[PDB]
Amino acid sequence: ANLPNQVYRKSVKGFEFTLMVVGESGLGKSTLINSLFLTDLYSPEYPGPSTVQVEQSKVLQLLLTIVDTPWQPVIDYIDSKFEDYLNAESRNRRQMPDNVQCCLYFIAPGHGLKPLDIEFMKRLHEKVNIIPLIAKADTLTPEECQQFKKQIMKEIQEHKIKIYEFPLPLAVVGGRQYPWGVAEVGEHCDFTILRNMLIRTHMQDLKDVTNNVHYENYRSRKLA
Amino acid sequence: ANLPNQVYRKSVKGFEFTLMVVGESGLGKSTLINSLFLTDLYSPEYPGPSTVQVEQSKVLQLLLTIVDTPWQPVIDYIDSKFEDYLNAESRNRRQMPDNVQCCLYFIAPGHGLKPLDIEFMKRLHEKVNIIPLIAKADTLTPEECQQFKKQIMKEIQEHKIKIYEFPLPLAVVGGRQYPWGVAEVGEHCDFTILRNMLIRTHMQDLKDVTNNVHYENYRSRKLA
Amino acid sequence: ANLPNQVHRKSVKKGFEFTLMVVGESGLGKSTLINSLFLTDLTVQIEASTVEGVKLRLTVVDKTIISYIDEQFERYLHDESGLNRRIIDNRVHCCFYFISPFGHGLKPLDVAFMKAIHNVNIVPVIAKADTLTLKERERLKKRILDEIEEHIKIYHLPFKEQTRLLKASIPFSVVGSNQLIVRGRLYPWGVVEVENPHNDFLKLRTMLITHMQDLQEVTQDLHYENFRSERL
Amino acid sequence: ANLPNQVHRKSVKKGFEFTLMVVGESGLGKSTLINSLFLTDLTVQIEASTVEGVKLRLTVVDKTIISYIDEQFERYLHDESGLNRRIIDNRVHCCFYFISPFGHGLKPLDVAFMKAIHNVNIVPVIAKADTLTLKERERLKKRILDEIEEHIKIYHLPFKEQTRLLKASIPFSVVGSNQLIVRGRLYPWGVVEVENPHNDFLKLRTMLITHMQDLQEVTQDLHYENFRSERL
Amino acid sequence: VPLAGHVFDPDQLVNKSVSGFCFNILCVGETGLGKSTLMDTLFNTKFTQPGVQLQSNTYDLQEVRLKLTIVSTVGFGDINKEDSYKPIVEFIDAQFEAYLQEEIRRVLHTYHDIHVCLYFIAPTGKSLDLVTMKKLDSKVNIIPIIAKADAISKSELTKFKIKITSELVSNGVQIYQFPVAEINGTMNAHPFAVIGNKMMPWGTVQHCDFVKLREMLIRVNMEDLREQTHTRHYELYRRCKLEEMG
Amino acid sequence: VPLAGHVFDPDQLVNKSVSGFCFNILCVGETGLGKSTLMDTLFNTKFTQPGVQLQSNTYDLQEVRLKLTIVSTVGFGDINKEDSYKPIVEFIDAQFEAYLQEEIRRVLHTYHDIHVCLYFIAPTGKSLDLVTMKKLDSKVNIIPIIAKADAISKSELTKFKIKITSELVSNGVQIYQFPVAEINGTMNAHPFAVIGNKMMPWGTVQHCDFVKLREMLIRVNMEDLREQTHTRHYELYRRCKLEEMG
Ligand SMILES: Nc1nc2c(ncn2[C@@H]2O[C@H](COP(=O)(O)OP(=O)(O)OP(=O)(O)O)[C@@H](O)[C@H]2O)c(=O)[nH]1
Ligand SMILES: Nc1nc2c(ncn2[C@@H]2O[C@H](COP(=O)(O)OP(=O)(O)OP(=O)(O)O)[C@@H](O)[C@H]2O)c(=O)[nH]1
Ligand SMILES: Nc1nc2c(ncn2[C@@H]2O[C@H](COP(=O)(O)OP(=O)(O)O)[C@@H](O)[C@H]2O)c(=O)[nH]1
Ligand SMILES: Nc1nc2c(ncn2[C@@H]2O[C@H](COP(=O)(O)OP(=O)(O)O)[C@@H](O)[C@H]2O)c(=O)[nH]1
Ligand SMILES: Nc1nc2c(ncn2[C@@H]2O[C@H](COP(=O)(O)OP(=O)(O)O)[C@@H](O)[C@H]2O)c(=O)[nH]1
Ligand SMILES: Nc1nc2c(ncn2[C@@H]2O[C@H](COP(=O)(O)OP(=O)(O)O)[C@@H](O)[C@H]2O)c(=O)[nH]1
Repeated sequence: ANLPNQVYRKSVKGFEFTLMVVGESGLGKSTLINSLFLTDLYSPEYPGPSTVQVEQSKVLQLLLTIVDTPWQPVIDYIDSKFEDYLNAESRNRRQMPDNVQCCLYFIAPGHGLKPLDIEFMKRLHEKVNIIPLIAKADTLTPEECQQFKKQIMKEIQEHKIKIYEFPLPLAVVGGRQYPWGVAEVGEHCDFTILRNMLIRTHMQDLKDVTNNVHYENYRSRKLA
Repeated sequence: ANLPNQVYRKSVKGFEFTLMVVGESGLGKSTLINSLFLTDLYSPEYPGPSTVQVEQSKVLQLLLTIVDTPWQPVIDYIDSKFEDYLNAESRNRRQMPDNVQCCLYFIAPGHGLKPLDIEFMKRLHEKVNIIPLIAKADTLTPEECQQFKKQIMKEIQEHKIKIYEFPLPLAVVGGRQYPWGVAEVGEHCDFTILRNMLIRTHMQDLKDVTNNVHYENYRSRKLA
Repeated sequence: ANLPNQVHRKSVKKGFEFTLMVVGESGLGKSTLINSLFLTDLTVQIEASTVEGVKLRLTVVDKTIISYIDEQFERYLHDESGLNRRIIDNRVHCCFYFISPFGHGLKPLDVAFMKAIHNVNIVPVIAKADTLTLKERERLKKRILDEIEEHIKIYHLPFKEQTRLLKASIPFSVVGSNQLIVRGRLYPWGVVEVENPHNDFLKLRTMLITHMQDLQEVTQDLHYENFRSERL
Repeated sequence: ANLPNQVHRKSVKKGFEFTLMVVGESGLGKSTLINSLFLTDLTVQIEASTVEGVKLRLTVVDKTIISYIDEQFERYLHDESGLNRRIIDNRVHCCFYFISPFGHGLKPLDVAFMKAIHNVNIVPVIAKADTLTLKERERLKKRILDEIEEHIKIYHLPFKEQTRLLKASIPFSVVGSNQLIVRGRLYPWGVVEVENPHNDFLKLRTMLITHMQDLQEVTQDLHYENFRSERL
Repeated sequence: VPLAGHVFDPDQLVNKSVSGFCFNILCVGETGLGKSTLMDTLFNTKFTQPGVQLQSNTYDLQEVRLKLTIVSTVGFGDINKEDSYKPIVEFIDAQFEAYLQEEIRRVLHTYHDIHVCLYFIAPTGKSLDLVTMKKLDSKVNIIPIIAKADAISKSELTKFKIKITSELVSNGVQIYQFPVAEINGTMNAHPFAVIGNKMMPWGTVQHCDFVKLREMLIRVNMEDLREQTHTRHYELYRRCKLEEMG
Repeated sequence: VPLAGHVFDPDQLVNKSVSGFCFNILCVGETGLGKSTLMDTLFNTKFTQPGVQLQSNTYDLQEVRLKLTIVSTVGFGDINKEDSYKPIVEFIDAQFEAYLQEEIRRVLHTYHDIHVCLYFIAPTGKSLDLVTMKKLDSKVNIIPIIAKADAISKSELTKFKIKITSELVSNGVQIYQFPVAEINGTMNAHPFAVIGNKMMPWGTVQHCDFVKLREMLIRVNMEDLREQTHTRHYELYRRCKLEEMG
């Protein structure tokens, strides 16, 4: 009797992950890229009509892909991600990456749910796991923060979009400080939550279901 | 080594013997029969014209035969003795007696030899052994006895008759005694001589030659 | 009277001859065991060699083989008629046959060897039971024995107990060293002796010397009737 | 190794058989001698009887006889071809032959007996030499021996001196008592012993036990060639 | 590329607690070198006639837990059992989970998906095994093992291990070993060989080459052969077979 | 008759000094029971091949003296020697002195005129002799004698003498004995049997039935058989033969 599967962790040796942002890009997606990641790359978010996607693997190493591009194209980007590699599946095929597709999407005001916020999510629902947050959220009094929380979640319960979960939403403080007072990360910001549950502690599920749901979305679909 | 032949004398158990007298019978043949023999038989010498022959065996036993009969007949008696028994010889014949033929003959005077004394001897010569004696020989002065001794022996040497011998002659005193003197047996008489050499001491030869000479006289004769 | 005395010395000039013919799964020290049964040494091959004294004609397997025995029960019986005689047999004075040490029952191969071989003269045997426990050892003794039983003919062993003892542990399990330390097999776990029980090595050494009178059966039994099948 | 031991006991079950066939001028205590050679007792006749142990088939003369041996070398060799075997021989394991004690040379009768008998197995012998002096005894030993010589075949006797001694006084002169006072013959002139020398009685008693392996010649020699004359 | 930028907050540990967890071992070997006696002795608990027969079990274990098929399987003698039997399981185990996986997915539901064979050879001084192991060169995951270890001296385990190795490569076969790896890498080369109750000839029974096969085989390099097995025999299993349909 | 008259002066003694004096003995017997060894031993001084042979001697002795022929004669074996040989001497000895004695006389010149045979028989427990002795029943003077006397015990000389006598009369034969004769007459019946140097098995050699045959045979009844012999065999010899001419 010696049964360890501490083999299983000696094992990776990698682990790797693709991680999608939509947004209105004035305000702190490219912060949450470099800040969620505690890290500095420049020159990621400026576009022509109409999309911008960096992989890095750094180490401690992940391939952390973020895509972030400023309906159809990120749909038809991401199936054509998705049909690519389970096109690799049918082949003699040697062991090719890469697969996570989930959203980090902003829409961030605030009083209601943002009309293209509405649409972007609805269709996209299947094709990754959607995590939505709320940005520049020193924007809001939180007695006011009460409102965007309730009204959008009511919002999506009504217009009936799926998200992620793992077993709110998540309001994203771009720490950083002002003329009168400084605002922290938090708590303060509920932006630790999106570090804790995003970062290490449910990260596996969102790829595995990313791979599992909408891989088998995309081919159990197109096998028909 | 034990070689005796004192068997040979245990043997006879008889012995037997035939013993012939001629004579002028006045004078003491029948004395010399009974006296030579120291013995008494009567009635032996009286005859008719012309023979008298006794056997006895007495014992101490011989068959002592004397013949005494008063030329041809005593010749033709004695061959017909002699041819009888070697007529027995030729026969299967069982052991028959009897055979001695020798003479005791007297002729007894004395001065010369007695003419029929002469003849009796001459022919008879072969056919027994002849012993001659001289009888009543108290008859003679022996200075005179000298004469009959010499003249007869000369006598027979001349007229050439055979006798016996065994290796004189023999003058036969019929003891007996006279008016003046007695005459003895002897010596005295030379009549012991005729006891000694007659009786025991040459007796065997005279039979054996009697048997041998004139047996083989009588048949070696008549075998021719 | 005496003649057992003057019988006895009489092999003194003459004695004696064994041929035996080994089969068994090579493997398991037929030739290592034999030499130390023998205190000497070495599709078939042949062994003739001699010692203080006796002659060995002794054949190893390395069923072509049933020719060669009846080739030999031929040549026996060729000369026996009979004209002329010095002369020889290579008769199979016995055979051995060797099951495994391990893994249990007795082998279909052993069976149909052991059926059709059997007129000559088997001692079946077990090599290398310093594999085998006495709890294993006895286990194969009998289920061999019964295996004999659904069937058989190896040779039933014609001093009261010296016989009646050897026979009831048939069959007997045996390791030849010819190495030593007292012969003679080497374990750093532990050490393993010849000629003890321990080892049923000597039951066979001492049995098979004792009788050698498959001399006598092989001569009465197996060639008499190889006349009596084969003439007749 | 050992087998002379286990050879030895092996006649223990089985041992052993002698037939011998007596000739000799009756006369001279063939049957009185044999019994005391045997410590037991009795135109030919037959003797089969047994003792602590061994079997006797033993034929006396009382030349018709040369049928009966080759009648027996027949019946040996009838069965040997060979079908079937329990079974028996009456082979002539030896014969004896007996010259006189007295009067000198060896008899024309003995000769032409002893010539034409000779494939089987004689011991010639002398009975009743408490007739005979040692000055007589030796006298017949040799002029017998030479008489053998102008010729012959009786059996030349295949413990160093125990052999080489017995053999040089061949042949040996012998009286059986079975009476006694210590066996066992009675003289008022003097007394006469068995088993001394004295008597060469025991040379034969002890010789003829010793070897009994006309067993072996009669079987090798006389019937082998009675095949080899008679088959061929 | 240069993903090489500079920076606080495991993901590997996450896929640890991907706790459900499965394995197949098959031994093949003659009736009866203790393949079963191997298996209970390995996991310390209890589990001659004609033609090629394979025998089927699976059982389950703890400390945090795992669901494990063991087969062993048996063979004897008069001699092409060995092409036939293991293609029985192994190909056809092995096309199967292809064959789920052509079609609906992913239910995390197999063993013989084949994972290891021990071929156990026996010990002394062979040919049925050579073809058995070269025909079973195919593979499944074949680890190479020597039975009733208390039949040899150590002077012969010197001798018969390191001869029987030449054999592996004489006609050379595929094998297993592992690539870290001093002690993974010592122990592959260290042909291995294998031996009851306590406590603590005349035979007293355990040091012995029992553990070495215990601790690598069962402890250490542990799913490497799981993924070799899904890498290898899924892989020649489909690619040959897709060679053959397509 | 009665020659029986009464009376001084041997004649028997006269024919004693018939001193010249003669005898023949023959023994017949197999080669070689000591017939010669008998003869010198009797008179104490020295004298296997085919057909019947008779051997001839004569010699002379003293103390007062005597001229004595001894023959002995020999025989053996493959069996009508015995009719032939002794008719050789004995008839033809015996007609001879007839044949002088037909013709001239009386020369006192013979032996074999045949006088005695000893037939010597030998000793133990026979047929050649029976016909030999009954054919030689004829006779000459046959005295009946048993050789190498030191071959028997006295318990057997009891036994074999007095059995072998029954034999003499079984087919009964003519014999000798004598008729005086207590001691002549004891000794005839007392089949007799017979044994060297001095002085005074392991054998020391003389009491023994040697003398008895010495002293009667040679001492005592001594010419009885001389005259029996001239009575008997002259007598059947001529009377048969004169039967035959005349
Ligand atoms: N001395 C010794 N005995 C052993 C050894 N290994 C196994 N055995 C014995 O051999 C027997 C093996 O029987 P199993 O355990 O049924 O072997 P198996 O592989 O199941 O055989 P099959 O069922 O026929 O395929 C056991 O009873 C053990 O007692 C060993 O290494 N040394
Ligand atoms: N022990 C013993 N030996 C005897 C006896 N009688 C004779 N012998 C021996 O036997 C031998 C007899 O030989 P011969 O004296 O020549 O006998 P034979 O009658 O002349 O024999 P042939 O000349 O052949 O007719 C002698 O040498 C004696 O030693 C006897 O009574 N006892
Ligand atoms: N006051 C305040 N400013 C922020 C916060 N987050 C981001 N910003 C600023 O607003 C800008 C948002 O643009 P950016 O993060 O680059 O998003 P992009 O347009 O997609 O590149 C950044 O330049 C930040 O300097 C926040 O929480 N509070
Ligand atoms: N004087 C004498 N007388 C004798 C002598 N011899 C015999 N006589 C007698 O003479 C007689 C002779 O006759 P005798 O003898 O009878 O012979 P015979 O005639 O033949 O009978 C006898 O009677 C005698 O008495 C003798 O010597 N002297
Ligand atoms: N421990 C042990 N080893 C054995 C025994 N018998 C044989 N062996 C080993 O097995 C080998 C026998 O090989 P070999 O005699 O050539 O096999 P064979 O040709 O079938 O006789 C030897 O090297 C021994 O080391 C045994 O009883 N005990
Ligand atoms: N003194 C003596 N007598 C013997 C000897 N051998 C035999 N005898 C005698 O001879 C007789 C033998 O007769 P028997 O055995 O019937 O003769 P077979 O039929 O020829 O054997 C016995 O009665 C013995 O008394 C011997 O060596 N010495």
